[PDB]
Parts: sequence; C-alpha cells; structure tokens
Amino acid sequence: DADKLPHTKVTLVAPPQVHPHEQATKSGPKVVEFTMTIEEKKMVIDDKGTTLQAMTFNGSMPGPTLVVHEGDYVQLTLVNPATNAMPHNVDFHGATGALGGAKLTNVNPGEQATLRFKADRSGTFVYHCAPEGMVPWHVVSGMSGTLMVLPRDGLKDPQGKPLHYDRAYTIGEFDLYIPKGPDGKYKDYATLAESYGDTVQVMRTLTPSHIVFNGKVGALTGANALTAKVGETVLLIHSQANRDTRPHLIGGHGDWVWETGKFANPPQRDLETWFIRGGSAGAALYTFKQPGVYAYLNHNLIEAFELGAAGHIKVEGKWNDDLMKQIKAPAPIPR
Amino acid sequence: DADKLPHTKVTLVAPPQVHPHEQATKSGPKVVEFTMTIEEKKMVIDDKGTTLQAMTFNGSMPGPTLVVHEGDYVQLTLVNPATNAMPHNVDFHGATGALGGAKLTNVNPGEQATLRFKADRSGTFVYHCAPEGMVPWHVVSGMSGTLMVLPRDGLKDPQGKPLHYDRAYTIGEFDLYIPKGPDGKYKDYATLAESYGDTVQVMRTLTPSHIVFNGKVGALTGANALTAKVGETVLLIHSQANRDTRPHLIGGHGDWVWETGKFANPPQRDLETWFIRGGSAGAALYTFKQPGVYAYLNHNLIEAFELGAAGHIKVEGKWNDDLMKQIKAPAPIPR
Amino acid sequence: DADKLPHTKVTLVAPPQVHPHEQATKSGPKVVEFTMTIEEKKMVIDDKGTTLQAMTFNGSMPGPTLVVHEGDYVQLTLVNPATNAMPHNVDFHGATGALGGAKLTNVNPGEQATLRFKADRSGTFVYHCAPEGMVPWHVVSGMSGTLMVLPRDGLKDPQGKPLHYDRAYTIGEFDLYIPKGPDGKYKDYATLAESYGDTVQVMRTLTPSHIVFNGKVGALTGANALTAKVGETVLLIHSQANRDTRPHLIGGHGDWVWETGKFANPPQRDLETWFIRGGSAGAALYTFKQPGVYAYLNHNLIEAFELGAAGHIKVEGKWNDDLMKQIKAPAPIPR
Ligand SMILES: [Cu+2]
Ligand SMILES: [Cu+2]
Ligand SMILES: [Cu+2]
Ligand SMILES: [Cu+2]
Ligand SMILES: [Cu+2]
Ligand SMILES: [Cu+2]
Ligand SMILES: [Zn+2]
Ligand SMILES: [Zn+2]
Ligand SMILES: [Zn+2]
Repeated sequence: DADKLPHTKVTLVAPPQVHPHEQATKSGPKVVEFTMTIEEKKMVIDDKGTTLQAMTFNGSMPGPTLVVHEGDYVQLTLVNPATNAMPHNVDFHGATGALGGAKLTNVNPGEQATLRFKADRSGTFVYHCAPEGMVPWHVVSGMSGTLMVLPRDGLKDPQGKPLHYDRAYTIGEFDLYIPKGPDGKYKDYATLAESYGDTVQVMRTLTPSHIVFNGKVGALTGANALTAKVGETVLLIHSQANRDTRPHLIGGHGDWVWETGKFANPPQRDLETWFIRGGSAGAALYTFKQPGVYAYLNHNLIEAFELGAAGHIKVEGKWNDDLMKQIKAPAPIPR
Repeated sequence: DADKLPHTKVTLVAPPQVHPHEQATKSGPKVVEFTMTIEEKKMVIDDKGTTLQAMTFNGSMPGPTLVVHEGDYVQLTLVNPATNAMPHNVDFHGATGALGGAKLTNVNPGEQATLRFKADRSGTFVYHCAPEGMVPWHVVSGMSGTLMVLPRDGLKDPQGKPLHYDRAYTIGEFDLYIPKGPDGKYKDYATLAESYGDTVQVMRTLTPSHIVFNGKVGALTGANALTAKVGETVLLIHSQANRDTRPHLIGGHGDWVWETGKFANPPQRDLETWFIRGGSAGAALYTFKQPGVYAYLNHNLIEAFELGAAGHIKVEGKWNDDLMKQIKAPAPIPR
Repeated sequence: DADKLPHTKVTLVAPPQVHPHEQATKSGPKVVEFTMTIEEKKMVIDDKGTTLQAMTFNGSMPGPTLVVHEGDYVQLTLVNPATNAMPHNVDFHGATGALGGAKLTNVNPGEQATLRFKADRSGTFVYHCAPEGMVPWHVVSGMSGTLMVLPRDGLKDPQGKPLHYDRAYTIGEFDLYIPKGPDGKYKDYATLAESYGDTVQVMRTLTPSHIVFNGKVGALTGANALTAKVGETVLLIHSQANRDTRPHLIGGHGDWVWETGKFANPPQRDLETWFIRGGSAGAALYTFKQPGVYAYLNHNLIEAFELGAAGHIKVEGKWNDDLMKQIKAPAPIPR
C-alpha cells in the first residue's frame, strides 16, 4: 500500500541536466513527490528570429526529467497558472489507466491537481499533455518530457552484469510546424490561440519547418554544449513525443542502447545510430575514449544540419593514438 | 508430404475479429483450406464524405486474418469475380518462392486460382496483391491483410515460458493518397481506372491524405470500439503493408511485443510505443488492469488525430487505486 | 601496438561485389591498407535522362565496401584529385574520435591524407564524407559506403552457433533531391557548385525526387541483376547514410538479420521486412530454397516502384513443390 510508504520530495532541474538520484539503491519503495508548473510563452527557436507560440512544463522544452525507481509511486502536482490561456493535463506513458492520467489531471488556468501512479515498469517513458480535441497541437508546441524509472538494482547488460553512468543528460527533440505568410516569411502571432489554425495546416503536411533539441536551433552548442571527460560514462536520454528520430554520436557509439527505452529488455551494443519511435524515450550509454568536440545528432542529416536536430559534446582528456592516428596529414598528391 | 496430411477448411471472419483457432496445439500438420473473393468498390473513408476507389480481399480493409500453425500448409483459393475491372494476385510474405505466390495467382476478372505453400516460419506476416506494373496502387487502395503462423506449442517469452492471449484483434493501417481538384476538394471518381493517374501523382509526394485503421476514420470507435475486461490478455495484430507506423496503447503498454512480428525471436517487454516497418505485421500482448476507454493509435499524433490512425478499446472491470489515484481533483490554486 | 603488426594491402572492388575476404580466421590482427580516390561527376540516374551532380568515393555509389576483422586496424589513404572542385574528408562510423576521422582527413583538390583507426567493434558501419558546413549535401550526392568488421571467429547465431554466407552483395540506397525548373522538368547543371542552392531547397522539403540502389533506377536489374543458386547463403549489406529504409526480399526472408548492423548482438530470424536507420548499415543472411527471379526492395512500395528503390536477384536451381505449389492454375470460375 502506497499510504504505508515514506514520502520524499524531489526538486526538479532544467534540461539538459537531470536531478540527483541513485541508480542501484538499498532503499525500499517510496512515494516520490514532484511539482510542475505549466508556462505558455512565445519562444525564439532559430538564429533568424523565428518564434513559436510554445507551451511548456516548467518553462522548458522538454519538460524536466523525473527519476524514480521501479516500485516507487510518482505523485505529481500539476499547476496551471491563471496567466495561461489554455486547459492542460498530463499523460504518463509510464503509468497504467485513465489515458496515462490525462483524465484525472484536466486543469483550467487558475487550477491544479495531484495525481499518483505506481511506477511498476522500468525504463525511460514519455510524458505529455493531451487535452481532448487538441492533443497533437499541445505536444508539438512543447509539452513533453521523460520519466525515468530505474530498476531497483540499477541497469544490467544482456548477461545480467551491472552497468552504470557517471553523468546523465536529457535531450527532447521537437518537430515544429511554424506557418508562413504569402511573403514566405514565418508568421509571428500575438497570442497562442491565433497560431492554432495555421499551425494545424502545416502539421497536416507532415513536414516540420524546424526540428530542434531542447527548444532551439543550437540549444546544445557553444556555452551550452554538453560536457564530459575521457573515462566517464554518459547516459543520453532522448525523447521524441510525436515523430521518429535516429540519434548518433559522431566519433562515438552507443556502447549499450535501449532504443525502445525499457530496461527489463537486454540492451544492444556497439550501435552507430539508434531509433527513437515517435511517442517514446530511449537511452544510450557511452564511455568516452577520445577528447575533443563530438556532435550528437539525428542522423537524417537534413533534419540535423538544415532543420536543427544537432548538439555538441565537448570532451576533455588525452588523445589515444592506438584508437585513431593521422598517419599522413593532408599534403600534395605525390607526382 | 502435404498430400499425405489431413485437410481442414476454415471460415474467415471480418476484421477486427480473427477466426477461432487454437494456440498451443496437440494436432499435427494439416493442409488448411481458405477461400477469399476480391471486391473492388468505392468506399467512404472519412466524416466529410470523401471516397476512395478501393480494392479489397473479401470486401474489407484489411482483408481477413488467416491463422495456421507452423508446419501447416496454407491452401488458398483466390477468386476474382467478373464484376471486377482489374487483374489481381496474392503475395504471402509468409511464403517461399514465386514472389510470395504472386506469379502463380494472376487472376483476371472471371477467374480463380488455388495456391498452396508451406507455413514453415512462425509469426504475423503481411499478404498483399502485387500485379506487375501496378503493385503500389493495389496495395495502397486496400489489398493487404495478415497471415498469422502460430508456433505449434504456442507463444513463448524470452525465457521460453508460455504466453497466451484470451482475445485477438486485427488492425490494418492504410496510408491513403486521395487526389484533390483545383477547388481543393477531394476528387470523386466514377470508376477505379479513372482514379489511377491522379492517385499516382499524390503517392509520389509520399504524403498521405488520410491514414486509417480498418478502412475509415473512426472505424474502431463508438459502437465499433474494440472491447476487453480487466484480467483479459488481448493480442493486437497490426499490419502496415506500405508505410511505417508506431502503435501505442494510451494508458496501457505492450506487455510482450514482437514488433518485427516473428515469434521465434524473443519479445520485448513493457513497451510504451512499438514500430511496425512498412511491409510487415507485428503483434503485441497486453493484460488489462484498469477499466475505462483506451485509445489504440499511431503515435505520430498528427497521423493519429488529424489523419485518422486511431481507435478505441472499451474495458470493463474494477478500478485499481494502487496503480493510479487522483489524490487531489482539479481545484483552485491555493492563495 | 599497431606498429608491431604485419600490414596487408587490399584491392577494393566495385559494388555490388565485395572484395575477397575470410570470415572466421586463424590470422591475428593486422594493419589493413586501403586507398580510395574521390570522383565528382555528373551521373544519369533514371530512364528519362535525369542527371545528378554527384560526388563519389572511387567513382561509384555507394563507395566500395571495405572488409576487416575485429582488432584489425584500418589504414586508408584518401585521395582528392586536382580535377575535383570541392574539399572532402571521411567519417567512419566504425571509428573512435575526431568526428570519425573527418577532422584528420580534410583534403582539398590536389591533396591526399592517410588515416589509421582501430576497428575494435564488429558490424557493418557507414562511412561518409562530412566537410564542415556542407555535410548533408556531400552525403546525399553519393559520398557514403560500408565498412564491414567481421568478428575474428565469424558470425554467430543467438545461441552462439556458427553462421556464414557463401556470397556477399553490397547495396547502398540513396535518397536524391533533384531540383525542377518552372516547366516542371528536372534541372541539369553545368557544374557541381551550381546545383547547390536549388538542391538545398529540395532537401529541406524532406521529399526525395528519386530513391535509388547503387546510383540509378534499375541499377541492380537485367544484365545487372544480382545472382545466386538454391542452397547458397547470401549476405545482403544495406547502407543508408541519410534516411530510413525497410529492406524486403520478395518470395524470401531475412533468415538471420542484424538490422542495426552490429554483430556482437544476436540476430533476429525469419524477418519479412527489416529496418535500416538513416545513418547506418545493416546485414541480412538468406539461404535460397526456390529458383527464379526475386525482387530486393525498400518495402515502402512507392519508394521502391515509383522512386527507384528496388533490385532483382536471379536464382538458379530446382523448384520445390513442398514449399510452394500451384494447385489450380488461373481458370474460369466454375458455374
Ligand atoms: Cu497542454
Ligand atoms: Cu502518448
Ligand atoms: Cu489487386
Ligand atoms: Cu510485400
Ligand atoms: Cu565530400
Ligand atoms: Cu555519420
Ligand atoms: Zn563510470
Ligand atoms: Zn489469459
Ligand atoms: Zn553456405
């Protein structure tokens, strides 16, 4: 019984970070309490000033990653401030019943609700808003994130041997559908409601105008590049609530990958590129062996480079000439 | 030898039902006899009266699911009535040789043929029409269904333990390519032949006008919703003969899933969303734990909600507060 | 240490063939030396004279398949002749560091470079050109191929039993983005540089004009069909550096398939259709049991039949009536 268990309260952190947590734990099941606040806002999504009338959990795309252990109970308070225009809710793919909790969390501006569910299956799971009659619009405008349910004894390889990560990052990939006017320029809308009709028309073409990691072209680059060191194992959580993607780490691999994102299944090893089904979250481990700047991208390279689905990982440490060596630098072809 | 074995005759049933069959069986191999009759017809495919010049096995999209056991022989009589305009045939992905049987089943209007093949591999397999020079048109117009070949000892989990379903449903998902006129309204064609040229032009854009379960937007909703009860394990067969899809059960999971649809492989567990490759059939088991109305959909939510790829499952039984509980109903945010 | 090991030199062969190699080997690790020369050229890609301003490794699409064993070192000399207009490089997905080697192989026309890397992971891996700021253009114009890294003890089934192929073919699938003029005819460009702007515009629509195996509609058909015999096991390597595809052998199966292309993972059996993620190479084994002409295709049938993603395999041997038999040839429906 959940009402017998101790409660803990978790403070969420903004992507691409994930809140502190244990992997393998000696602790027993708890009710883990979270709160998130919905924020509708206009966001700038590229280098040319294009805007999105966005909708977010906690002010970010994706929403923050919530981490519990299998057998824990997730207790979320969902707050929809009066400053918002739309009703919202939440559907946890990690949850059982009531359309993932959406039926029990319908909150108008000025309202909040509290949902509890048993996190009885291990894995990374999408959560998203799903208000009746406007589900795809709320999802594509930014309302999704990941629930990670770790097995109580941590991650395991196909032989049941232990696996771990030293650092975790969370990447949400967002296919955006920004309308254009007769002049061919992207439209800028005074309000969220006004963007609706034009946006549905673009959606129906199934062609995104932009595909971005974490809310903007280049969000995970420059000062905002992800970071690691040679010898460190990184977990890369990748969520795509609406559309397929194919993550790839340039100069790296997926050492151990759950592409369908469910930890009770054995992971695959040595992947060059993996596949995240639209409407799911997956997870890859990589241990860095070479220093330098990596790209982490959707390996539809048009989607990555033209449309925005690419980030960077800056890695410190010592170059290994055994793994790779420039034998002859670029030089004139011998006569 | 097939000519030594007893024969049985099976009466097919219309989707979403599947004809009565055993899973694990004590019976030995048989020649299992089926008949299907091709029907070309104009069908209404949405709520606004849009029509498709369709082509079907047995009058339905998808055609009926045929069920045999591994080692059985499938013996199909394929009938193309004189009331039809086009030649047709059948390609069983479950079969070996002669382009899946297409080369041996070329039937003009007024003709029939009988094909036998050994069902020597377990799984759900697409069958479809494939007449030379018009293969994609016949497939996208409705001519596909599933052959399920059950292992003789029934379904098994990754550890070789037994799995079963108490109820089976079959869902065919159809990417449709309906042309539009200068006025932007969908075209209605007097005949099947007349729809061809315009339809090929739409196909070549790779953008479906509609994506529907079982022949129509909302085919598996209302009076036609699928049904189950808490405690019942349902098999959901999903076929897509031309285009990728990503099935998801809202408020549920894929407890055991063969997404590539081949039962000799271990299934994955706890899936939120799985992946059916265009040109294949997959299979998922789910045991219901909560009552209420579920949605079963393609989790490209635009494809589901805007284009038609979504159905409903109405489930009876008792709510389980341990799995999910509304702690605080939606209420004013405390001052 | 690589500088302690013996060296061997390999002569590459044009697709769809793959250079002679051992599978399971008694040999120890070597530095395996390869050379490839970049050729930019205008190529005719369909039956109606449409041209592509193409870019190739060794004059072919795909580039040749390089085969080594796990633990070997790949040492590639990459030559960019002065007759070319563009800078190029190479990114091996099979390699670790320096963006797959791209950072160490930047060659202007008239230059060459030599890269060494440790092939420490088994599988089929994409290699492609990736010059900074023009990565997708170089890839979609033809600059990709496969590195196959065989395990030292050859291929294994899920139970660790030996698997092998008697013949290997390599298929690269290329989503092409050829621009059209106001008249709706495909544009023909005097130079590679001139094609750039228009091509980027087409790319951004995410809709290929053509999708071809090995450089042209019908490249693997007629005199150029692949060949086998009943009783022979064929390895089919399928690379797609930019876009998802779903290979299928009509009248056949994937007997053993690594769809994500990494041999340390167990293969799946009995596949009807498998999935190659954009930015990866996969591998399927099939042992022929029936003679005749097979099609090997992308089972988005529009992509196959309308856009060009289909080839043929002509197979010799004896028909097996146990696997498939025409019981009744097409005949008038009995009155
Ligand atoms: Cu919302
Ligand atoms: Cu969902
Ligand atoms: Cu037909
Ligand atoms: Cu087929
Ligand atoms: Cu290049
Ligand atoms: Cu790459
Ligand atoms: Zn570590
Ligand atoms: Zn049961
Ligand atoms: Zn052999």
